[PDB]
Amino acid sequence: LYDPVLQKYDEIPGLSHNCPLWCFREICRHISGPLPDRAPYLYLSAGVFWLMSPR
Amino acid sequence: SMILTQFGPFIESISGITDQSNDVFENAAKAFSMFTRSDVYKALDEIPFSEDAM
Amino acid sequence: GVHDGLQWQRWIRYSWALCCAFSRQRTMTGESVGYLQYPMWSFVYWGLPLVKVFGSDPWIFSWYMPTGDLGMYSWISLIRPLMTRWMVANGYVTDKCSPVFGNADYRKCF
Amino acid sequence: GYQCHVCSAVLFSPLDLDAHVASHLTSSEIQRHITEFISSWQNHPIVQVSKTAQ
Amino acid sequence: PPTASSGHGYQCHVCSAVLFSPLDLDAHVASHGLHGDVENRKTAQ
Amino acid sequence: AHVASHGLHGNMTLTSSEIQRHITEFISSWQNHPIVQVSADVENRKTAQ
Amino acid sequence: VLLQRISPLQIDPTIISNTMSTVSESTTQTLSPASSILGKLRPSNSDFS
Amino acid sequence: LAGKIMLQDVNTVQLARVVNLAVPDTWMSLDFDTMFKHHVKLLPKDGRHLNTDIPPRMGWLRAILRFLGAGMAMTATGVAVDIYLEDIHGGGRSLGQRFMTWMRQE
Repeated sequence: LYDPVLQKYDEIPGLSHNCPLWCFREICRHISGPLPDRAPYLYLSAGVFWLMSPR
Repeated sequence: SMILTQFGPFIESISGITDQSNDVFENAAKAFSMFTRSDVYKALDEIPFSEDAM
Repeated sequence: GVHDGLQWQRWIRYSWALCCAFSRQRTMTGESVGYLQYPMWSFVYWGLPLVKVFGSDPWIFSWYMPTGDLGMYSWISLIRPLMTRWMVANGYVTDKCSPVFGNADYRKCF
Repeated sequence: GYQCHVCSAVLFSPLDLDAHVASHLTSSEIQRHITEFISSWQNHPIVQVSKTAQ
Repeated sequence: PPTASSGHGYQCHVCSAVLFSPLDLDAHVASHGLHGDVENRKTAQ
Repeated sequence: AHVASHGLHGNMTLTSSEIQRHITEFISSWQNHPIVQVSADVENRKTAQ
Repeated sequence: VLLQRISPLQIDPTIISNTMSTVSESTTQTLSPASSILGKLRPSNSDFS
Repeated sequence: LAGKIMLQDVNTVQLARVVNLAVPDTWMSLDFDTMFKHHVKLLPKDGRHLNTDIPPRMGWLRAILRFLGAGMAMTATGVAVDIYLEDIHGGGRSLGQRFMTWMRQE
């Protein structure tokens, strides 16, 4: 992202450097496993539902 | 690249590259709602990482 | 996020992302599948700083706009002649010389 | 493309801009009174020029 | 007379933005570059 | 300010150039300040002595 | 053009504004001559050839 | 108190509530009263204009001119530049008369 004050792009790293995204999708992949669904729970006004993997 | 395909115009409508029209903002909202959780995590599995995140 | 010292290039754009992410609704009213759509302009009334509008420069003004008619007035009157040039582009012209936009109209385009 | 400074209107001819600015002093009530004066005297047959009766 | 014509053309290399007219495309790039007839015959005779 | 004087006054418009001309005037106003030109926090082995 | 290149002075009309914005006034008049001198002198352009 | 309220010139922030204006939440980190009562101003550096005039009665407009000039001076990026009054196209009489016609209703 360009800065009109500093006349530069930013130097923050992009997607490929965050432990939360990679670890997040790692947790979801292992908890769901080879099961066809992927999200470990769904939020709902009527209430949260859980995925049935034994782990 | 998947979100790049559905958000060809919109992602630079709001990054200071192309002009922000309304129609692309609502196209973005259409693509936001018409969407699911398997698409969430295949978008997440799409990206690689650069050996400091792991 | 405003009241604390957050990187503004990357906070405002993410706020656009969330803001548009919670726009549509998909109701279940009778006989019709209705779509409830807010335009961006309700949020711009509520104090969302525009990035680049009508061919202007990017990241043009700040988020210190008063969330109402005041700030609406402020950023519209910063850029109003550039607005009128964008108005005569894709020409929407009617000969009544308005005191605020001149030869360009407003009712059709807006 | 030529744009005037009052009213922000845009034209294509500089002579059109000069006539436009010429169309564009003192108090607003004094301009009100001279407009109502000239409108009251604008079409009388004093300023206006150009079978019976034994 | 100093004015601005409603032009055609959109690209800017530094900052990667697109704009309205070339008449201020060049000024925006300049901001980038700053910061960071016998009478005619006798007359010419 | 001279090129901006060639800018017609009643048709002011926000440009990036219009932002940073005020930035330059602000920084020059801070530079011409009589105390900050001589004040500096670190010593030099002489002043500390 | 040649004398404009050589000559050491520079013309800026802003001295007129910077002074005549300090003249006394009363703002309830039909007119007071500061706006009249600035209007009839209208010095916004340079173009002094 | 009802006798007092007439002749006393109120604070700038008072007349915001007349026009249902309010200071937004983001500004109280900053010092605002400084740039209200010292920097946004009328009688611009061009001078007087006879359109930049205010009638002697109903000088409640001065607060709102300070508010709007402050908003225009600060919403843009960069230094909070001082801001001067280019004309108001109708005169203060007709302009404040329009505000009277708005406040004829609630």
